[PDB]
Amino acid sequence: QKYLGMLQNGYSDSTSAYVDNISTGLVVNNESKLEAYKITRVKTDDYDKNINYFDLMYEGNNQFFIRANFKVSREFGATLRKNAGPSGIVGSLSGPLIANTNFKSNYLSNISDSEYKNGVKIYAYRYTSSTSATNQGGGIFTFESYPLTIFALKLNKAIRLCLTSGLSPNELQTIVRSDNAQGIINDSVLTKVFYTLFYSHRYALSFDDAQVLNGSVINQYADDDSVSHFNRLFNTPPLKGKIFEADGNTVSIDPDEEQSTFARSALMRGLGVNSGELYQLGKLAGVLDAQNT
Amino acid sequence: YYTPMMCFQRLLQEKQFDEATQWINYVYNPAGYIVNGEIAPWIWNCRPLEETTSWNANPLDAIDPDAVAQNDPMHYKIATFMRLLDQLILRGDMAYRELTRDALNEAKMWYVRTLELLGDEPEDYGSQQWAAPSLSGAASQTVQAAYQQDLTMLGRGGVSKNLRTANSLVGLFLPEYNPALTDYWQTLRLRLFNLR
Amino acid sequence: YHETIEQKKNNRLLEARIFTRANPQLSGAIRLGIERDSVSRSYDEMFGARSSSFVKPGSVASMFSPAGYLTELYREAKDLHFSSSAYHLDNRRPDLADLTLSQSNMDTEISTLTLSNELLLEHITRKTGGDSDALMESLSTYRQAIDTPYHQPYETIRQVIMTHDSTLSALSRNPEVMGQAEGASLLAILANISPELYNILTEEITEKNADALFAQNFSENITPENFASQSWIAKYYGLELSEV
Amino acid sequence: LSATASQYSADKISRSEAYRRRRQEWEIQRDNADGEVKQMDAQLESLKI
Amino acid sequence: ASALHTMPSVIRTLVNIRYVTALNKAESNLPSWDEWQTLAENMEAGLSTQQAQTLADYTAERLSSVLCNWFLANIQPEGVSLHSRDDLYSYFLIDNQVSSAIKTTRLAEAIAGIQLYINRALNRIEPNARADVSTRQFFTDWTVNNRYSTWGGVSRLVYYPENYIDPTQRIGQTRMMDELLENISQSKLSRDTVE
Amino acid sequence: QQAQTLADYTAERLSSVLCNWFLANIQPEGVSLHSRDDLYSYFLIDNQVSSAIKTTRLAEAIAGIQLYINRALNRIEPNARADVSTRQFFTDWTVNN
Amino acid sequence: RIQQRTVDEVDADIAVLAESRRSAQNRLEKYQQLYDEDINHGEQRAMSL
Amino acid sequence: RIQQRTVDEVDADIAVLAESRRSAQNRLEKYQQLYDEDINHGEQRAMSL
Repeated sequence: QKYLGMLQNGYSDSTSAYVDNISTGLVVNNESKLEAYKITRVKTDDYDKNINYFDLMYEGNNQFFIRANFKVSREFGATLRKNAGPSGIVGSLSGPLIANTNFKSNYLSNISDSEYKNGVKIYAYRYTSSTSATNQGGGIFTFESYPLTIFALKLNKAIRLCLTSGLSPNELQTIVRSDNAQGIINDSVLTKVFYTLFYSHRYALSFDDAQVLNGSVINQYADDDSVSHFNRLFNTPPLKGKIFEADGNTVSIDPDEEQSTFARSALMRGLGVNSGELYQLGKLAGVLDAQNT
Repeated sequence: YYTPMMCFQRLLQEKQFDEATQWINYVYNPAGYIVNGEIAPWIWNCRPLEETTSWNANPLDAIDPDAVAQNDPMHYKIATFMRLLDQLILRGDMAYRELTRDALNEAKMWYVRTLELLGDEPEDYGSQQWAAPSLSGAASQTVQAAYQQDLTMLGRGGVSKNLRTANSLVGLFLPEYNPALTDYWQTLRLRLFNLR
Repeated sequence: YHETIEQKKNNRLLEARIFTRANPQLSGAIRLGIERDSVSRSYDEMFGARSSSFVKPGSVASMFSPAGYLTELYREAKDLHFSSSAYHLDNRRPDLADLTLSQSNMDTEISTLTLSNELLLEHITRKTGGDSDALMESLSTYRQAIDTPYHQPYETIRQVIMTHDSTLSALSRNPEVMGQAEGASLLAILANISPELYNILTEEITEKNADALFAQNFSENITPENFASQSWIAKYYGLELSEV
Repeated sequence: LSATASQYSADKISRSEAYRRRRQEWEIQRDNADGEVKQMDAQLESLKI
Repeated sequence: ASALHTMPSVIRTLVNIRYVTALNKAESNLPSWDEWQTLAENMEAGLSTQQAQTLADYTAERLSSVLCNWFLANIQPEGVSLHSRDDLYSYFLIDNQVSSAIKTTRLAEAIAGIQLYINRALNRIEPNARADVSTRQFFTDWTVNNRYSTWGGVSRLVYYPENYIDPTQRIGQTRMMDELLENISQSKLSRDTVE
Repeated sequence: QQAQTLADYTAERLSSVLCNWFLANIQPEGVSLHSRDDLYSYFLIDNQVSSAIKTTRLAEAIAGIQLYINRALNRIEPNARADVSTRQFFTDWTVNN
Repeated sequence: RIQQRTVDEVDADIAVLAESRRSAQNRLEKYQQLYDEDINHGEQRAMSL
Repeated sequence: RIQQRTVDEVDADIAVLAESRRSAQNRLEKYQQLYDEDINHGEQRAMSL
């Protein structure tokens, strides 16, 4: 289940569908081909409060949402994708949204096949009053689909590599994602795996830290009983809220700025540096932008 | 049934394993019973167990495990089987604690026999298909009454009009495995790992 | 009543009888002396694969789990009071009815103080109609209680400073920066004094504004004659009689 | 006669249980001696270092 | 700045907070609420994980006390008079006076709350309890249903009686079976002795 | 010493590889065997043991025949000749085992 | 070289302490098992007789 | 010369440890023989009587 998630075989109506992945074989209905897909979720801020589950379901060329709630509310919800942007609406859940009840969402539309790979399908802009709405949580959803034989071959590759090297399925997935979009295994990926093992043995680092050292991004996948590396760095414990990469906006790391930002403070605390050292790191890495942002 | 079982239990407590085996073979023997120079066709040598004869019609009038097993003498079959497994595991541990090569081989033999009598242990089946309900949804008197009416009708008849029960209307809890048997399997796994 | 009790007992016996034979752990050299009953087949054909959905002990789905115990407790104690009474379970705790019986709820560790704080916060914001942040801002200036005013950012700053440098040794050894601080501000560092508590402590009291100050500093249901009883003062300020 | 038989049976069972507890205390003493021997075997390695 | 694990701008901001009695003199200079929040975030950014957890525990305890006092002073339920933290405990079925160190789970705390409520209702401590409801089989067997362990034992006895079968004792054992047990209750049992 | 350690590691790896190859490519006349434990019960010798435990050929043959006899007497392997399983040697199996 | 041997000596002392603690823990489990069992079935039978 | 005497002293300590281990091993053998023998023929005869 670490590799495959939960197979869709007609369970009960709610039952969730993520362990924290979902997959099944589905015969495409526009022609006579049988494919297999897989959707992986990274939970997004304020998900453990409200939302029993928030699942992205795939039906062959179009996707919808299945949602359950912790608390009862008498109003509706809008599933957005942007930070309350004009073009952020991608679907709606019609209420009243009672707790512990399944709710389907109307064949989400405003999302492209390009962003369906590493694209946030989620924004639970749920209405608590007639004019008050809040972000009640969600997750970033990544979708892959292959013919069944190609899926089996890729699973063969991944399982053999994980078994022989000792890396976790999610660690290998992050390594291959930080190397190419197609998630193929080549000399570059094998070299990164070697350097991961070597750095872990040499500097007495965890596999996540060695993976970051090798050139990969910080891992955000959680295993439904553990904490992701990003969350362990930046949200254990949270300052007062959750800092997430699902922000995409510009924060100024100029030390000389009056009225600093919560994002800057959380980044400083996660990296274990002060404002001047964070400015030094920004200059050294060259991630700096205009206005020292 | 009750006298050979008590004699077996006392001999096992005193560690007279061969005599205990002789006394428990009057009730159950995995190798059968020799009657008139041939293997008998019955599995259990205790006739009331072989025929599952209930002789207690009011078992729940008091908290009494023996009364329950008298109402359903299947539990007596399970109890005798578990007593036999306990005897085998005690024999294996007693052989193991001698540390000689022949003693270790004897321990391996006893553990393998216990494993072959137990079989292959099952997995968790219904946990991930369970839809977690609300507290009020689980305590729903309507759900409880529907299940109880189905049970009452099943206790006499078997009418299954609209056979499938429309799984979406389940807020009931699921049966649980036996911790004693899982403990047997865990012990055997640990002992075989250490021996190997 | 007696027939209802006997039927309940019979159904319990039948369910146990079915599950005993359906158990996969007896599959099994003991399975040779096991027979499938017609009632077992009927139960299977009615309820699907329920009879074979055995779960491992420690799962929330089990019938002997804490979820099952809580279901029984709630089912029987739901009606211990009339829905009119304020002591009704669903009147004093409306979240119990909507509590979800899931494995994460059964296993995940959390602090009793966190749960109690979220319950109290829910009740307070239900009463006031505002947000948690609005409640905190209001508490920062609320005076008509003994544990208030509660300036949460101020207390966080004070605790951070006390963690980093207790006894103010670093500040004492650097007189250039210690001289720029006011005495009352340093008192706020050394002891819990919010800006509003400082205003309370340093506001001047005259006979003209005595009544307005009393109305501002005390609840509406408190009159200056309430200070003629020492037991009331002890109860209000949370002191013992000797302390008063 | 029933009372006398009960008294004899009780005496027999009491003596048997006394013997059992005495064997348990002997087992504890045996374990203590074995632990002492092992501890001395380790002290020997310390002393030769 | 190094001692407080922060920067001289933050130190200057902390120093600029002056208590000057807010009149009776020129004036006092205090930050706004949002400026206080920004200063708190900046100051808390310098702590490690352990110190952050300790600070969170202290904040939880202080908020518990403040919220309990606010509730006691401002909210009175329908027909319930509650005058203390212990009254709040017995009303909301959760202890607000516990430390931040002790932990639990949601289901365990719900179980404890309902157990406390049932005890208070049955022992006539809370008025108007429905006496007809208090005579059910659950509350009649409340001597074993008041704890999860005893409830689980009496519930499992129906489904796995073989775990509690004892070959040497049983309700309804005959006198001759007792005599046989006494006859073989020694420690050195031979085959001839058992026969 | 290092050569002996290398030989032990090689023996363990070869045992696993050969067992997997046998399972995936060879099936006997009418026996369905699906595991290393099935291979153990069939070939009457443990392939899951370590290289540390040692034995002799006669001792291993004795253990294998004892395992086979236990499996045949307890009706675990089907089609066992019940007339043969009533001899004196197997009637006294409580002391001959 | 001599100082390295001294380090080895303190390691050997740690090993001795490990053996001592193993013996003490065995005693603890033995006496806890005696205490929890209390009056066994034979003694209870004799008293009832 | 003095350092040679120190070496002789630690040898004497090794000999003391040897005597201590001899006593411990004697105790272990005695208690093992008592434990394995358990209930002897005289006690068994008395209980049967």
